[PDB]
Amino acid sequence: MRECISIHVGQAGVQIGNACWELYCLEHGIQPDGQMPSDKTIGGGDDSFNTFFSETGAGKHVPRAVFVDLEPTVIDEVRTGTYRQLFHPEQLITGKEDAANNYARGHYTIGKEIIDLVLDRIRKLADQCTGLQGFLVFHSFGGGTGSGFTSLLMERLSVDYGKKSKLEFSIYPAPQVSTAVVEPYNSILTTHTTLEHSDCAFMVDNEAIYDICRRNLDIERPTYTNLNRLISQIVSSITASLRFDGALNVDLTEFQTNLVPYPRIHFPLATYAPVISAEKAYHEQLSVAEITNACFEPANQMVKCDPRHGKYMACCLLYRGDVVPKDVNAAIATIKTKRSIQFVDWCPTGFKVGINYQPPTVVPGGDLAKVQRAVCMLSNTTAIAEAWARLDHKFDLMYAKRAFVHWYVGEGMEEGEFSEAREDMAALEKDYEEVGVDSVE
Amino acid sequence: NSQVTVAVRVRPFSKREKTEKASQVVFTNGEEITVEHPDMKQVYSFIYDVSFWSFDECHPGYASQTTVYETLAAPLLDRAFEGYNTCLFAYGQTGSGKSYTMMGLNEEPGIIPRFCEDLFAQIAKKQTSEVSYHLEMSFFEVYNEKIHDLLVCKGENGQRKQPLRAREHPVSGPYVEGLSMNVVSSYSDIQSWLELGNKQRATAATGMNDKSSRSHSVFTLVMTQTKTEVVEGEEHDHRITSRINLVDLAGSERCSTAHSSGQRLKEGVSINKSLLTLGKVISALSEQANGKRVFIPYRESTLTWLLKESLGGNSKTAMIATVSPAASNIEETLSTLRYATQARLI
Amino acid sequence: MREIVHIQAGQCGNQIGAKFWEVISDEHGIDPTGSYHGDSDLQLERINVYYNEATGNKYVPRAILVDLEPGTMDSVRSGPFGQIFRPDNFVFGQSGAGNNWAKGHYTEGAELVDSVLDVVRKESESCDCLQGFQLTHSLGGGTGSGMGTLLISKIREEYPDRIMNTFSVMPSPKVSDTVVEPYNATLSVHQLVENTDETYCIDNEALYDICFRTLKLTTPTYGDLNHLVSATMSGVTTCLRFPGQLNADLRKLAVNMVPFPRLHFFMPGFAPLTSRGSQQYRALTVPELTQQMFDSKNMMAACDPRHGRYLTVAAIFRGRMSMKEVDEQMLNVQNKNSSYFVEWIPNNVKTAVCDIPPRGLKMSATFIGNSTAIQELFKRISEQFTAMFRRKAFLHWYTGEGMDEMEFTEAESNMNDLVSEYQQYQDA
Ligand SMILES: CC(=O)O[C@H]1C(=O)[C@@]2(C)[C@H]([C@H](OC(=O)c3ccccc3)[C@]3(O)C[C@H](OC(=O)[C@H](O)[C@@H](NC(=O)c4ccccc4)c4ccccc4)C(C)=C1C3(C)C)[C@]1(OC(C)=O)CO[C@@H]1C[C@@H]2O
Ligand SMILES: Nc1nc2c(ncn2[C@@H]2O[C@H](COP(=O)(O)OP(=O)(O)OP(=O)(O)O)[C@@H](O)[C@H]2O)c(=O)[nH]1
Ligand SMILES: Nc1nc2c(ncn2[C@@H]2O[C@H](COP(=O)(O)OP(=O)(O)O)[C@@H](O)[C@H]2O)c(=O)[nH]1
Ligand SMILES: Nc1ncnc2c1ncn2[C@@H]1O[C@H](COP(=O)(O)OP(=O)(O)O)[C@@H](O)[C@H]1O
Ligand SMILES: [Mg+2]
Repeated sequence: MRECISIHVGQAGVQIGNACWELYCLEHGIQPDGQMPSDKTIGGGDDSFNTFFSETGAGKHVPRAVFVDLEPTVIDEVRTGTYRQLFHPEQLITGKEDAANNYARGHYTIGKEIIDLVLDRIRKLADQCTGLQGFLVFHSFGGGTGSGFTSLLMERLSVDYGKKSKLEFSIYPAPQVSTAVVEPYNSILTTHTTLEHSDCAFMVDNEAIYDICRRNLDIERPTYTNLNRLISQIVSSITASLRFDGALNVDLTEFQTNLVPYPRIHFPLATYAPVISAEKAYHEQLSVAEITNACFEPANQMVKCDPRHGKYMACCLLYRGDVVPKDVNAAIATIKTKRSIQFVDWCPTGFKVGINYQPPTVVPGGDLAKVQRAVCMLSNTTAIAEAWARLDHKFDLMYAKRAFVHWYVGEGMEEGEFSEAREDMAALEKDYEEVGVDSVE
Repeated sequence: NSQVTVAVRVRPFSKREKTEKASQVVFTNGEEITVEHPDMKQVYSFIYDVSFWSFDECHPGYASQTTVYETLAAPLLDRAFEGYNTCLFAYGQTGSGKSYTMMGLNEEPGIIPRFCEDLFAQIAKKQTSEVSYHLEMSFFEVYNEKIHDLLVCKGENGQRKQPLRAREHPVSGPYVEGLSMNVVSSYSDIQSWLELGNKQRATAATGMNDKSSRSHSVFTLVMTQTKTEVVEGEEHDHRITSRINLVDLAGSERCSTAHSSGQRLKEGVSINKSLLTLGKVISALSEQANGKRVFIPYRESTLTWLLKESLGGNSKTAMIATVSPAASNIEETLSTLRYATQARLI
Repeated sequence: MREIVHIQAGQCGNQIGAKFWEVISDEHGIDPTGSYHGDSDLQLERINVYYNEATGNKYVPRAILVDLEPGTMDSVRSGPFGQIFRPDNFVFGQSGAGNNWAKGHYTEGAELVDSVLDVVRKESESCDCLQGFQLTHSLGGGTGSGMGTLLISKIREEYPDRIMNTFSVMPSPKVSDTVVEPYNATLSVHQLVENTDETYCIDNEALYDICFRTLKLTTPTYGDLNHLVSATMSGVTTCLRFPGQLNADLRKLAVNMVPFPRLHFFMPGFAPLTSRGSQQYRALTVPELTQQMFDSKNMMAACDPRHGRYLTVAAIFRGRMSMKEVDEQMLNVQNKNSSYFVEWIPNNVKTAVCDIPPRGLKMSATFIGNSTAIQELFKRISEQFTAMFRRKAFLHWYTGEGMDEMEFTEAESNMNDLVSEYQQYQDA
């Protein structure tokens, strides 16, 4: 009825897709073998909902997802793991070799000879649909596949499919932390090619979640499991309106109209405010008046970017659980009363609201708690200009000496592409300054 | 104290491009040049040391062929006679004004004949019995960081393209082992040697156009003047060697847009690597003149390595960049400009 | 899958290999008969990175001996792990070199490198996808410096897009085991910097210091030194064999650790090295390992980075550990010790984490570092080189077998220009 395809691209993509499907299988009742013990006892209903999953005759439900890494090490864990009998083999191990942290291999050399199968499986999964709306692409700036393959794939999809909400759930580089010396070179060149074809690009950062998980969940020694089990909740809060019922169901075509004023500022953020554990699950009411402020309170955002250094061009709050709308209106009013939370003159309304009745589930073997009401705030700020500015500064410090460029020209690249991808980010850093200046009456 | 003096030259519309009513993206004012897209949103500026506005034959400051010669090459002549060395670079995408700018046409030539004929005239004027003059030429190329010579008539085999090698004599510097060095005193010899050479050059057909250069080509001259007459007798102790090096380079070939694998990409990768190393040499050597301690990477490329003694110390380099003002060549054009910009930089 | 060919050149290389295979097997469970008697399945999954499969579930490695004196053959054959190697790969010659580089590059090597490449190609084409190569050889001798460099220069001309490492056991400052080390080493670097992608300088005095101070071994032999070099060789090819939360490979490390094509000489290191009694008084964690991997006394390069500036550093962990600690501790090193790092690369640290640790440890680590300090290794060689070339001490053994002084001055000037390349990124 209302389908959505999920394109996991890279190690981060699969490490998040596993956490997402571990949740989507527990919510609806599906098992790792694609089976359903509960609802069949009754003999009716559509619990294993057809938005993300397909169906067969023997009860097997199959997800609508494509996986690709250009490296076997990750997908073979799925093939040999617990969720091996769920996925159709549309998991693309083409990993005779990896992208070596360079955007040039994922884009031209190692990208070609691999992309056509991805397009073919996307096409085979779209023909099954009856009015799909979406393409959720999971990827990672800084890497090669996530930087390059994402760009090439979006460039092909925007031609072959067109007016479909090509959404992105991306990991932004931490300003201090990183795991690659040539990460900015990849990030800038990813943005330059995706700034046209994408429609909305959500953004996280692994440093912010670390700070959160030590401040709120009280984890001093985490892993990536504890981060992706929290990202899966954001994505479920996004997709709940399609899978489940609810008062104000909010779909994916509504995000890009409310949060994206101009096609070049489609870089919003995310945050999950109730990140408390069972020790702290008690002693707190967890009402909407606390959560809507937590979502705006710094030290709870998922990208280290202080919005007090900027403004708010829009905001979307997607509730889920025993939430009454009047509490949401009171909360939004309280937020509008505060002086620190700055709003542009060209958006007095600001907010979109979404409400669902299904609470978040509790992935066992996890760190979160069972809450009766949870929230996700998407947000577009003028603050993220600081981060693009930082990355451009790094790019300049490195490219002034033409460091690491030989690895890129060695795989089909040209210095003009570097300067071209630079200037189209200066233009964006100037746009963010242009729009944030109030209108001259 | 070295000086570089990069430049640009904008070609006029060819008649074919005229009859299409193709648009004009490149504009000027004073000396600065700018590229205004058909979108007219993003505007750029690329101020240079020298600029040759050849967009028409009406505009003030129309830099004709005589002008381009007399403004760049003639200082190189006056320095080659002073006992210095000189190098010239000819960068330009296909269809930009390169061969017209180096060589020219029979009715309005380029730089090379105006170099060689000024040379021979000043020589036969200065050719006394006391001091003599000896010109020794060579003409070689580069291909996937391999050396090849363009002064041999290959017998038709698979190839006799001897993959020659570069060596480093300590005093005289780098050189090529096994290089033909023909002698010339009348310009019509150089034309015959070059017409036997460029046929042996490397090139192949691809999308944008067929006759696209895919190898750098150096044309070297050695002027030795035997002036030294010692008092006690007919002895000639000191003899001044002057090396001139005019190189026609290739294009960058952004291969993300042009599908190419196998050998063509192996050529484009190497051209791009050499262009980058050349940009690095020039951006370090312009700062050399400003007393800043910087090391020049001559060794990462054969082209910049063999010319360590022709792009350093006591010499006068030069770079001329030919770009089109058409609108179907805006991606290409800008690249060239930015290249030249990173060479001048101050 | 990615695959490796391990060439071994000279006594040092062929004695290191007998230890490297002795360990990789232990990690993969193979016995000296070629047979698998492990317990887990991770051992056999990515075993083709180093091995090939024989008839009856036996496993035969991609080793290529290339020596010219058979004194080292029978030591490997008649050993605890020599009955697995392929005898067609035991290349040997007679009439050895004599610690000469010209009798390994020109005279005797030019007669045998064809026979060697005929085996290298065989062990390549059996790979569904070749990633690169490995060359264990010791500068300072004849066959490891000459024949190895010849094979590098020819393999790269035949297989250029792939990787070609080299675990060069470079000379030592104080007590060298050959008088004409500098000649044989300079003429090797002249052909390694132009035909390599990542090279791993190893020095034996540093391994002595490690074996004496950290491990508290009063009687350290070469089997103990090679036991450390093997560990380092293993660390780079761990995320290629075993899984991880953040994977890596030769080429990722090459992109991150090689800013420019010439500066690919690395000071390695491996942690947790400890004594056999002091293991009761420790805590195997990430910060202690980072303390060791950055300490001057653990690096196998015989050169203090405290004299220079890390241009680019890496780290390849193994074990069930956190990524947050991995990020925070390395950032703490970037900040606390910022004088020993470069400012035109803000993140000078790469990371790589596997999940399947070594045979008997809950957590291990590995370290690679590109520092300006290693100029001291080469400058020193130059100060030896021109001390002898200026008077032509041992030259007639190099010219008589085919050479010229030009080939010596070329290498001298190249080495010195590389000393100068690392020097500009040290003071300003
Ligand atoms: C429980 C315990 O305390 O035994 C340890 C041990 O004592 C220590 C000291 C081991 C021991 O290693 C040494 O003493 C040593 C001496 C000289 C040179 C090199 C090592 C050990 O022998 C080494 C051995 O390390 C391994 O298990 C790995 O498999 C190692 N290779 C081999 O063991 C091996 C096996 C068969 C044949 C040849 C080698 C390895 C290291 C890196 C990558 C792969 C494998 C282990 C756990 C220990 C002993 C056994 C005491 C240490 O070794 C390593 C490489 O980590 C030395 O310090 C570490 C920390 C360990 O605690
Ligand atoms: N949140 C999260 N991020 C990850 C995870 N794994 C890797 N990353 C991010 O990925 C970046 C490293 O590059 P990758 O995204 O893994 O690149 P890749 O997709 O593996 O493609 P290659 O570059 O060819 O290896 C790091 O900056 C991490 O922030 C993960 O499991 N969870
Ligand atoms: N670590 C280690 N070093 C060695 C070994 N054998 C020799 N060396 C070193 O290698 C150098 C001699 O090189 P050699 O192997 O004789 O070269 P070849 O004669 O050409 O094969 C000396 O400086 C030694 O320190 C060994 O088994 N282990
Ligand atoms: N300054 C100029 N004035 C008039 N026409 C020019 C000028 N420069 C170039 N052209 C025209 O452009 C064309 C250049 O062709 P070509 O020699 O192939 O240039 P390139 O080698 O740069 O591609 C010629 O046909 C010539 O008529
Ligand atoms: Mg990867």
